[PDB]
Amino acid sequence: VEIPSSFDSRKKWPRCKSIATIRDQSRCGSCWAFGAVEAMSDRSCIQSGGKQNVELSAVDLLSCCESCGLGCEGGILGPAWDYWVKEGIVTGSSKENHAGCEPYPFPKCEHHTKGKYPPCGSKIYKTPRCKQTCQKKYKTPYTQDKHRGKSSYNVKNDEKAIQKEIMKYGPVEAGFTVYEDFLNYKSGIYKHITGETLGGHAIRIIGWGVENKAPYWLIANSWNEDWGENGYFRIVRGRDECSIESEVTAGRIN
Ligand SMILES: *[C@H](CS(=O)(=O)c1ccccn1)[C@H](CCc1ccccc1)NC(=O)[C@H](Cc1ccc(O)cc1)NC(=O)N1CCC(C(=O)OCC)CC1
Repeated sequence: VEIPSSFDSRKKWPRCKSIATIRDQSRCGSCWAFGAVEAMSDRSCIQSGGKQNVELSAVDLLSCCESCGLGCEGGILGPAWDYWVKEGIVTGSSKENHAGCEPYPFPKCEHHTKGKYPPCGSKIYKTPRCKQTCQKKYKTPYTQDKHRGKSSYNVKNDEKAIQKEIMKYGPVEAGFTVYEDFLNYKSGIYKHITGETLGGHAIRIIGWGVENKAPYWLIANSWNEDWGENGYFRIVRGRDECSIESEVTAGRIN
C-alpha cells in the first residue's frame, strides 16, 4: 500500500472517541497499562465497526494481570496484550467520570507541568487489588463485561511497518527511553538533547506527519490534557529516537 506523508487516526476514524481521549495515570507508574487499554479501546471500536465502542479499564489490567510486572512500579507491554487476548479487560473510565465496570481508583494530577490539577509530586500509590466486581451503578456483571482481543503481536522495528500497521489496524502501544529533558517538554517535535536516562515510558502512537520536512510521530501521553500539546506530543520519526520504533506492541480483535 501507499504510505501518506501524514496520517491521523482521529481523522480516519472520528466515530471512535477513544482515539482523541487523553487519560491520566495519576501517581502511579501504570503507563504500560494505559497505553495498552487506550489502544485496545481504539482498536475495539475500529475493528468491530463501532459494535464495541468502549473505554477499557486501566485499573482492571493493572491489578489483575499477574504476568505483567510490578504494577504501579512498572510493567511489561507484550504481557498486557496477551492478557487482553486470554482473559479480556472490562470497561471503566476515569475516577472523575466514574463510568463502566471498574473506574480508575486514582485522581488526576499534573506531571512535571502547570495546570488545573493539583501537582502529582513524587509519591507512588500501591498497586490496587484485583476486584472482579463492577461498581453497583453499572449493569453488566464483571465476567460478562470482558472485552477480549484475538491476537497479540510485536510490530517490527521499521518505520514503514509501523505506519502501515497504525493506518490499517489503528493506534499502537510503544516504548521509549525517558531522559531528564523530556520532563520539561512543552511543545514541538521532541528529541533527546540533554539529561540522564531516567527510565522507560509506554504511550500510544496515533499517527505521523512532517513539519518543514521534519518527520514526527504523533503520540498520546497518559499525563492528562494539560501536559504538552493538549495531552499529546510529537517526537522524531525514522531514527529510532529514544528507541521509539523498537518495542511497538499491538493486537487485533480478529
Ligand atoms: C511509566 C513511565 S512514567 O514516565 O509515566 C513514570 C515514571 C516514574 C514513575 C511513574 N511514572 C512506567 C513507570 C514505572 C516506574 C515506577 C516507579 C519508578 C520507576 C518507574 N514505566 C513502565 O511501566 C515501563 C514501560 C516500558 C516498557 C518497555 C519499554 O521498552 C519501555 C518502557 N516498564 C517498567 O518500568 N518496567 C519495570 C519493571 C519490570 C518488571 O516487571 O520486572 C520483572 C518482574 C517491567 C518493566
